[PDB]
Amino acid sequence: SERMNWYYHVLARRPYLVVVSIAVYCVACIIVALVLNKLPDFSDPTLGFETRGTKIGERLTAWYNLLQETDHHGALFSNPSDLWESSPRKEYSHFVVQRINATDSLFDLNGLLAMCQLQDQITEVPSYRAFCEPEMLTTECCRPWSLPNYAAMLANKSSCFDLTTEDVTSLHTLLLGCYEKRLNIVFNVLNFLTDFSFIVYLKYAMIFIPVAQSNRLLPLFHEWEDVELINELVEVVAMDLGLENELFNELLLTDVWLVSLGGTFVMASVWLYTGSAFITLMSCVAICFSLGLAYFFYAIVLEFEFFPYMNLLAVVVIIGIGADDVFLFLKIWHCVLTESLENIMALTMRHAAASMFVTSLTTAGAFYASYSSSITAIKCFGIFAGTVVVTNYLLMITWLPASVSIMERLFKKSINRFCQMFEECITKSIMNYAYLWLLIFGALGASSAVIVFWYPGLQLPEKSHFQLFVSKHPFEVYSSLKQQFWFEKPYNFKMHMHFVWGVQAVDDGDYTNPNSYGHLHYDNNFNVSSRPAQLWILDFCQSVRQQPFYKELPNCFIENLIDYMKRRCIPCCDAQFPFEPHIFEYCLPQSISNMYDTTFFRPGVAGPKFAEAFTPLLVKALVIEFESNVAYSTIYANIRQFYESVEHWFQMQLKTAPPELQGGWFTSDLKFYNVQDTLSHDTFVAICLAMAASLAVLLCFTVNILISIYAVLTVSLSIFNTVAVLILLGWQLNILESIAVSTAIGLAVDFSLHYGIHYRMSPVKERLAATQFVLSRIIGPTVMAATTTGLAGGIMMASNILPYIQIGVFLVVVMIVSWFYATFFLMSLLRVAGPQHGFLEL
Ligand SMILES: CC(C)CCC[C@@H](C)[C@H]1CC[C@H]2[C@@H]3CC=C4C[C@@H](OC(=O)CCC(=O)O)CC[C@]4(C)[C@H]3CC[C@]12C
Ligand SMILES: CC(C)CCC[C@@H](C)[C@H]1CC[C@H]2[C@@H]3CC=C4C[C@@H](OC(=O)CCC(=O)O)CC[C@]4(C)[C@H]3CC[C@]12C
Ligand SMILES: CC(C)CCC[C@@H](C)[C@H]1CC[C@H]2[C@@H]3CC=C4C[C@@H](OC(=O)CCC(=O)O)CC[C@]4(C)[C@H]3CC[C@]12C
Ligand SMILES: CC(C)CCC[C@@H](C)[C@H]1CC[C@H]2[C@@H]3CC=C4C[C@@H](OC(=O)CCC(=O)O)CC[C@]4(C)[C@H]3CC[C@]12C
Ligand SMILES: CC(C)CCC[C@@H](C)[C@H]1CC[C@H]2[C@@H]3CC=C4C[C@@H](OC(=O)CCC(=O)O)CC[C@]4(C)[C@H]3CC[C@]12C
Ligand SMILES: CC(C)CCC[C@@H](C)[C@H]1CC[C@H]2[C@@H]3CC=C4C[C@@H](OC(=O)CCC(=O)O)CC[C@]4(C)[C@H]3CC[C@]12C
Ligand SMILES: CC(C)CCC[C@@H](C)[C@H]1CC[C@H]2[C@@H]3CC=C4C[C@@H](OC(=O)CCC(=O)O)CC[C@]4(C)[C@H]3CC[C@]12C
Ligand SMILES: CC(C)CCC[C@@H](C)[C@H]1CC[C@H]2[C@@H]3CC=C4C[C@@H](OC(=O)CCC(=O)O)CC[C@]4(C)[C@H]3CC[C@]12C
Ligand SMILES: CC(C)CCC[C@@H](C)[C@H]1CC[C@H]2[C@@H]3CC=C4C[C@@H](OC(=O)CCC(=O)O)CC[C@]4(C)[C@H]3CC[C@]12C
Ligand SMILES: *[C@@H]1O[C@H](CO)[C@@H](O[C@@H]2O[C@H](CO)[C@@H](O)[C@H](O)[C@H]2NC(C)=O)[C@H](O)[C@H]1NC(C)=O
Ligand SMILES: *[C@@H]1O[C@H](CO)[C@@H](O)[C@H](O)[C@H]1NC(C)=O
Repeated sequence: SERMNWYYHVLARRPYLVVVSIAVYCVACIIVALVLNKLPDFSDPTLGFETRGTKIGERLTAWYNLLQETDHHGALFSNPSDLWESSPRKEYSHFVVQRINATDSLFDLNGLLAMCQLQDQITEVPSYRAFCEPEMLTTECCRPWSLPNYAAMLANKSSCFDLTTEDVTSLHTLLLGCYEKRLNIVFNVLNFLTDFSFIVYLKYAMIFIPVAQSNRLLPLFHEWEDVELINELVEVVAMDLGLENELFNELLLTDVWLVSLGGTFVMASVWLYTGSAFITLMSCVAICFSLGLAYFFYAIVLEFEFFPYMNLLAVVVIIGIGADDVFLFLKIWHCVLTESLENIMALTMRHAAASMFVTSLTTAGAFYASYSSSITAIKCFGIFAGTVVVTNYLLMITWLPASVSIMERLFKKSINRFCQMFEECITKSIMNYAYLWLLIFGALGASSAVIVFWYPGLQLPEKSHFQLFVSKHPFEVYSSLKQQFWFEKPYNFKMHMHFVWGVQAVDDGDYTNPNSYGHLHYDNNFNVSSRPAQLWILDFCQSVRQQPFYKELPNCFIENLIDYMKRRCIPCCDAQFPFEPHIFEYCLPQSISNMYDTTFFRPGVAGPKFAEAFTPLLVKALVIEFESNVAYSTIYANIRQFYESVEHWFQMQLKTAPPELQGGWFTSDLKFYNVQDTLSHDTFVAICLAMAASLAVLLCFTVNILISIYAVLTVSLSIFNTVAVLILLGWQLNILESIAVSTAIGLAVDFSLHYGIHYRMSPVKERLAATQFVLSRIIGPTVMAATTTGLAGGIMMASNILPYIQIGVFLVVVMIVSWFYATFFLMSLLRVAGPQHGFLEL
């Protein structure tokens, strides 16, 4: 312990040196990272929710690169000839309206005058005059066509002068007369405006303005948010615009300013606890420098080219965690002052470094275990947050004690009395009433296990939408109110299976960014023209005709080629189905040419693919399409059954094939299903890794076995109760939720670690004295840490984005649950049956 004495002497005797050096280095790294790496573009929020590296992901990447290589460039070419030498539509912007006093049908006069007022309110907005999409060049901003407008249109007069009880009732008699006289397009248009349940009492109406859906009309959206259109009787409840991602970005960038408020509150907490402004200032600086160093190591050093939006969530975490190691430090420091600076620094560092290290290690280990996932955004988030935590810990060790020593170089009643009363009440409660808390929190643990595991588990998302905004946001309300209207159904597109042979199922790209798919490799053992290959391809088609999932051209080209052979002469003419391979390769491109030269020209993925090696071409690949009876569903079990069945049958069929064609693989629109499977598997893996990290850290630092078991129990019950609370709040499995379930461990184990470490650290080995010592020393820092984290999240609750709200719920829930379990369940366990006299000590 001689070298560490020198480090403590440096921190105590020359702190300005460490401060200046850290500041210079971190500011330089920030300068480099922000100047050299161009800034993150969140133009598309659903970027990196794909599972690169898996079987399905490999196949999908290969299939994508194939289409990327079909026609625009590359030796491949589908056709060898290319190788040789007014009424509305959905794209307009539309508002969905409902009536909210009487709450009767919208249709009658009062609703129509309300919609007149709505239209006059919308069109009075200034920017609308620029976006109006004027037509006819008559110096007119064209009017929005809706219910009252059409009611006036059937009449000769204009709108808002309806005289409805004779006029609107005539419009009613018109609609009841006809169903699907067709004056201009009134019936068809108006039956597309209103909902299914119009035949009387349309639950919802819709207003169409002459404005295309674009990314440009965001100030229009904000101007409409100013005047909320709720005037007396009607409510604009779902305004669809092609504006989800732009508003998502803008709201992220505003809600980080809102994160600044939680940062301010955490700084206020540090000021109240410590009693100086210098330490809170330098802790803010430490949080910022940790973020900067992490962004530098992420972008510049590690060359991670993709920065998700989820990485910003790490900021919301670290403002909670970064100040925590402050509260633990100065406490011990003040204790050492009660019982020059070099010795004090040595003692408080020997007492605090274990706990600080342990907390940051558990959090960073969970975050880095998130890198085990196949999804890319999870990998990026894991690496970023782990780097942020590790930077925060190094910043703690170096920059915090120097700031402490500088504070002492620089150098309340109600606060002390309140903290004393709080400590006294908590201590007396735990010591007197222990079995009560043990029973209560064990019951809650069992209930939460039943909730999280058996019946209402973390069910997968089945109507995904990759939701972004709050449920009571118009862009998200509209997605629920789509199906009620007519022009939202295309009936359903059946799924179409592809079988590909020429190319390998490999992803030779960087799995971290979604814009490096790599280069496809062609299988060189691939020979279609062989006679056994012809026989097997024919039997394959005719076998697909047998199987149940089949549903009924370019696909199964071999049939069209046999037809091209069947035609009598007057080379390719007057042949049979089994014929010579050079005749095959010479006549097949001619068959495709004559089939495309037909005026049908069915453009599809199906067919063979040729390359230059008339000149003799060679087939590098083919894809065989078949329409399947299964419809495109979002749920997991249907596509699981479909994919498993078809893959099993195909892999059984391939064994019949020669070794030439034994390189084929299956594909469909299996992106979301692949995500769904990998998400559960990777969540389990990340939970296992983080749990192992926490268990190891426990066994090393709180060397006793019983304390480790009690801590594992407390953490497991805390995570159970948290996940259960989230489920009852309406949480389903998703990327953020898998992340949060993996990181709840490393967030929650901190409190248990503090208590177990200080319990081992007690001089008196009796459980009673050890518990008193533990509580008296460490009750305050845990409280202020949990408070800072929960407060940082609970301000994010006041946001319109779902990620930030979800983090608010998660941080608040985890911190409160973990504190109440570790403080009452674990300490009661130690008070009643804790280890004394070194029982079960390593
Ligand atoms: C930049 C990041 C990696 C954080 C680490 C900070 C280092 C740059 C600090 C930590 C220990 C510091 C050293 C601790 C003490 C000394 C002894 C000192 O020697 C003297 O005796 C001059 C003063 C005198 O004699 O009064 C020269 C600087 C040096 C090596 C300091 C140089 C800078 C060091 C390596
Ligand atoms: C330590 C924690 C609190 C993270 C805070 C990081 C800040 C340095 C970032 C967060 C949001 C950023 C702002 C988000 C967007 C803009 C608009 C930008 O001007 C533009 O018109 C182009 C960008 C756009 O319009 O999206 C000028 C800087 C500014 C205010 C950025 C300034 C720096 C801010 C405050
Ligand atoms: C001050 C210390 C704690 C450093 C903290 C890092 C932040 C200053 C960085 C991290 C990610 C950066 C963002 C990643 C990039 C964007 C998008 C950009 O908006 C645009 O759409 C313009 C670019 C384009 O459209 O081409 C506005 C800045 C912003 C939010 C950057 C603002 C500053 C952020 C929050
Ligand atoms: C430094 C502190 C925070 C402790 C944590 C160390 C991490 C850097 C370790 C812990 C678990 C390690 C992971 C455990 C296993 C895997 C899977 C591996 O991918 C594979 O698919 C091949 C191995 C397999 O069969 O799983 C990639 C590395 C990775 C994530 C390891 C990367 C580094 C991790 C995140
Ligand atoms: C939220 C649920 C899961 C339990 C945790 C909430 C605590 C703030 C409560 C629970 C029981 C409360 C205790 C129940 C009764 C008393 C006796 C009381 O004794 C007195 O000296 C004055 C009043 C009296 O008891 O006569 C001191 C506070 C205390 C231990 C209370 C302190 C705060 C406790 C630990
Ligand atoms: C072991 C089991 C019984 C877990 C017990 C934990 C309780 C403290 C949780 C379980 C369900 C939670 C409730 C679930 C949902 C809500 C609604 C919430 O108000 C809202 O309007 C927002 C809800 C949303 O939008 O999802 C107020 C809190 C409350 C009652 C929560 C309060 C705390 C409750 C009772
Ligand atoms: C202490 C030992 C004896 C274990 C006791 C376990 C009970 C506390 C479990 C068993 C059946 C459970 C219930 C089974 C299922 C439901 C439905 C559930 O309703 C919902 O719709 C919430 C889901 C959502 O909104 O996402 C509310 C919880 C509840 C009654 C569970 C509450 C807790 C119960 C009573
Ligand atoms: C004891 C420690 C762990 C702190 C946790 C206390 C919670 C009960 C507090 C913390 C912040 C509070 C939140 C801060 C502000 C808001 C916004 C409020 O709704 C608004 O949108 C009004 C503000 C706006 O204009 O956006 C709903 C309650 C809520 C989430 C509060 C609910 C309760 C929260 C989560
Ligand atoms: C170990 C035992 C004592 C568990 C107790 C934990 C509570 C402090 C947690 C459980 C559920 C939490 C609540 C879950 C969510 C809500 C709703 C939130 O307001 C919202 O509108 C969010 C809903 C949305 O925007 O979608 C205000 C905070 C609150 C009551 C949270 C406050 C703190 C609660 C009551
Ligand atoms: C696929 O395999 C067949 C036989 O295994 C190859 O056919 C022969 O080689 C040349 C090709 O022009 C010709 O002599 C005959 O067509 C075949 N040889 C015989 C019958 O002895 C065929 O070339 C292979 N495909 C490719 C693209 O090379
Ligand atoms: C105007 O009124 C006449 C007489 O009822 C009717 O035939 C005509 O269709 C009306 N005009 C419009 C645009 O509906």
